[PDB]
Amino acid sequence: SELLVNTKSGKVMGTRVPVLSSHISAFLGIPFAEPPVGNMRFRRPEPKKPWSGVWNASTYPNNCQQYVDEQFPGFSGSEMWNPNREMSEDCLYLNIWVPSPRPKSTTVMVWIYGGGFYSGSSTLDVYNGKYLAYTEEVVLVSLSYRVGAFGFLALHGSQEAPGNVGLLDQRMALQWVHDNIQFFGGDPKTVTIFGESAGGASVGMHILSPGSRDLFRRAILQSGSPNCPWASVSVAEGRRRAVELGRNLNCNLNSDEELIHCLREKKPQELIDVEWNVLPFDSIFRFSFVPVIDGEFFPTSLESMLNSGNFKKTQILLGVNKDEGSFFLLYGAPGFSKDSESKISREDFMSGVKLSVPHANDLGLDAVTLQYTDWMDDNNGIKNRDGLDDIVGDHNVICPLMHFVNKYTKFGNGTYLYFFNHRASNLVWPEWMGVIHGYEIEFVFGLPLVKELNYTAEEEALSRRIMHYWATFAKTGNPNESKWPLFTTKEQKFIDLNTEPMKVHQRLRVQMCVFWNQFLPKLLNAT
Amino acid sequence: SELLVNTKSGKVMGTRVPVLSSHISAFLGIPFAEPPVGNMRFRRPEPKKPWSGVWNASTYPNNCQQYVDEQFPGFSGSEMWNPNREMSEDCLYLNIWVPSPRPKSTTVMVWIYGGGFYSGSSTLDVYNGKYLAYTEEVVLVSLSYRVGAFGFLALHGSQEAPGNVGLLDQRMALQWVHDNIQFFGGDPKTVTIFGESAGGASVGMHILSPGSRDLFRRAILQSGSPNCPWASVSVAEGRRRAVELGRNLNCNLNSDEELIHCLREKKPQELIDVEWNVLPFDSIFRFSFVPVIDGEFFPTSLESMLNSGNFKKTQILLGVNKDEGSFFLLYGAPGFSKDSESKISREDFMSGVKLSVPHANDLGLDAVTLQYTDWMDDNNGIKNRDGLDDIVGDHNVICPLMHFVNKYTKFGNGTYLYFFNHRASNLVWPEWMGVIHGYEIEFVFGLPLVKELNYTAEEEALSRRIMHYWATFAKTGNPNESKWPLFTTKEQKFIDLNTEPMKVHQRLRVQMCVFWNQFLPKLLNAT
Ligand SMILES: *[C@]([C])(=O)O[C][C][N+]([C])([C])[C]
Ligand SMILES: *[C@]([C])(=O)O[C][C][N+]([C])([C])[C]
Repeated sequence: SELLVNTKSGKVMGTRVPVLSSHISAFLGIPFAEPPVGNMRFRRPEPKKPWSGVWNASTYPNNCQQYVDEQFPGFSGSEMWNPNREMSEDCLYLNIWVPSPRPKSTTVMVWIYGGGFYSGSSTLDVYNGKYLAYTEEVVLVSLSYRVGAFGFLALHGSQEAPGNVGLLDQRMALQWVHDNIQFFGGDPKTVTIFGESAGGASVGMHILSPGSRDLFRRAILQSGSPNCPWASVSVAEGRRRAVELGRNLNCNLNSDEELIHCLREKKPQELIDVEWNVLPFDSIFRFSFVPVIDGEFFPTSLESMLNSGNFKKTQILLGVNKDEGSFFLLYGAPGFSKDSESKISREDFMSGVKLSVPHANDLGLDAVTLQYTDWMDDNNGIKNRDGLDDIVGDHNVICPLMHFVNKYTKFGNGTYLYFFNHRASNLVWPEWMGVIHGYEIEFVFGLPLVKELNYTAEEEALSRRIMHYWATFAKTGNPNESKWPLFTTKEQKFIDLNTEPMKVHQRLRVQMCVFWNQFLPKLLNAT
Repeated sequence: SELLVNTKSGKVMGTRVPVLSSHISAFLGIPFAEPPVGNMRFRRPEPKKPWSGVWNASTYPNNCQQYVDEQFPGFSGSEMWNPNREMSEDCLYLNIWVPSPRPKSTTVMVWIYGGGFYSGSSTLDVYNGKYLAYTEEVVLVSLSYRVGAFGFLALHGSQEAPGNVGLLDQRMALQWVHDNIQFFGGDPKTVTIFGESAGGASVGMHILSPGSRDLFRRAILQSGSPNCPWASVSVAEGRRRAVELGRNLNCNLNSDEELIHCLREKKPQELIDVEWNVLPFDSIFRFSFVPVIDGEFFPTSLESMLNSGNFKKTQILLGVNKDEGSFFLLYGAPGFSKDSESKISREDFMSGVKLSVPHANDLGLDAVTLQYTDWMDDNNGIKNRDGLDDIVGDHNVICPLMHFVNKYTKFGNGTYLYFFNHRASNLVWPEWMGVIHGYEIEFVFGLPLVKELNYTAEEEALSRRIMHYWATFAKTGNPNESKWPLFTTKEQKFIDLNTEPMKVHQRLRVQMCVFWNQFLPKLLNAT
């Protein structure tokens, strides 16, 4: 049967889902690891002991324990990102959408969800891979990984909580995809892993980590790169926060064993409740438990790896949205509110920059302010708001990504860069927030095709183009069958991705990125 | 006789000069100090022992010994600034142009010439005060002062070469004007001292130095302020350069006395020949012998004086030209030539910034470059040239002046600010040089009125407006009888001064000046 599939783990029974006046198969909730519960919490993922009998993959799996957002209870704009299933430590499962008739060998697209590494669900509605599968004839897999303490608590040195385990959960699902995707119609020699934010960052880490490079062919990174400042921590830092979390739970802190054991008796939500109390700064766009540069998953500093070509050479397609920071200002900067134009006074501006660049000394915060301030109109609220928006985004997404793209390209085999700048017509977030972080996702997965969603004709157009660019890149290493230029260090071309006739530009935010990538760090090192 | 005048020093016999189809009196070469020759070299000025008999002031006096510019022999554009009279250590003389009929009590305008303190002549043709005298009915005095080692060599502590003696020569002429200008038709209670560059800097120093404040009423500062980085040196620095000059002349350097004595046997040109060998840096816009912050002429650091209101409160009219730096790049930066468009490569750009900000460490030169570079078009030669032009000017003239104007205004009684941006139609300097340093002078003195000079009708217009603004400011403390706004720290208004209908703007180069006046020094202090 088109829904019964055999895999090296056991048989799996999917279900067929209807899609745009048609249908496809969906094998949802196939497990790829032993449930990381009990004494296995914090431990590296374990392969799923095979099973016998048909595994019933007719419905979405639980979501990993995580911080649920209640900032705007009921507001769809934010709840659309909250776990829509029971959360459980038993969440390591993958979902596959397969065109019907089942292909014999098509390109595979594996989606790694975002969420600052503290959250994420492969079950969100915007991550519904059927329109892409259907529309582009690709096998869409979306995996899940442990987030939060559960996936990133790092007591480097113990094997009980080595850290990066949430990155190994992804590898592991990449492995299950390598080994079994052939029985679903997918070609394991043509899987493109793609992700947004912590997911696009994950993608780039699999591109760097030796033990993952072989499990996929191409990569698409959306609004994130392995080198984003919020993407990783030193082992010492990860240890500090690990201990600190212990303190907030009154754990014996005399040893990693007593520590890990205490943290394992704790119910999930107890860890979640104090999760944010461990950051070392009053900051915006920093999450507590993130990958640690351990010397195992990552051999040395991501930067020396970037510098020495020590990474998987292949083709990559990446980009950023216009207003990446708005979302984080709205949530943790004073002066911003969901319901006002959030015009910002210098007093609140000056506070926003301090939160955005937590590690800067005063001369540093002075350099940022000098660069992002219109001294000829310094008390404009609109300008202070937008200026703060560019600081949060340039510093945390746009510039670290530009650094990666320029370093990778030196050794890669084809880089394609976009700048997404389209505000969905039906966005329920305030206009001041612009083209928000995470809002390209819905175009990439084809929601603009389902009319009951109220997108506009041209937006439908744009979706289809984006799904084609993405699918067509997955299959061939090139987005084009109107050419989206190849990005080269010399010319630096990239393209806009909005409902207008595309246009090519060069040097995405150079002025600013020279500041953040070259000047600032030099400044902060001198002082 | 209209040409015979009595003064407390002796009688003086002028001559009448023809002016625009009319005439006026001119008393040229009246001495105000004992000739600073022989053992008096480097010494403070001595009052002119009175004389008996008519002193014959019918012709211009010698010019002070100084470095003559031979960079472009015969090129008028540069020779127009060279001494046009025999140079001599006997040069302390003043010149007075008086309307005919001799007024009983008109406003007095005393011109202090510029020249980096290393040069200057009160006899240049552009400093010809008859059109202003005639046209505006003001008594125009133009004084002279010792420049170079002769006027600024400072061996602080000896009374034989105290330094600042060239500033005392000016004071002294201000004194002779105070005491005698009444016998020429001038009102000694309404003298406006005005100067350009080292002269506008001098003006502001008389505004600060306690012993000069009383000798004048109002001040006009053109392209210079007391706080310009090239305008003064510490006593230690002045001593260093004093000694160093001695080294270049093989003077016994065992003591100030042996040193001063050696320097006094030296013929004038021997001091001039090695004058430039003493700067402590490879730099552009730095001169060797300049006023020293001695604790006598200047009580404390010009900056604490600026900060504490310790200065003459009155009305001041000041401003800068659009392209102040071009002239110094042309002469000491590689890549610039008088006969080419001087497009500049980054390699030469990067060398120009090093020369422009000699005291900056690397992080400093990195901050300047980041600010003055168009990263989206970094290999443009036009942009690198102009960018270097703005660096030289912003750093050396425009921003220190903006600092003074903002500090003074806090305690002053009326500040008027202009931005001169008109390139004379008949300028013989390359277009790339723009509105050059020193090129407002000719409009201020009314040369555009003499038709045999080929200026355009609208330029004639502009001259007359400028002479009126200047004269009308001198007489009343206000440029207006189309209003030139008063500059306030709050609004910061200023006006353009060109042949188009004037316009008011605010915040002259704020972006940049916050960089130079606030950020840079903070940066260079941290590192
Ligand atoms: C990145 C940092 O993982 O952020 C994702 C943001 N979100 C779409 C609002 C959840
Ligand atoms: C200032 C520094 O005194 O410069 C005057 C420049 N000049 C008009 C070219 C002689």
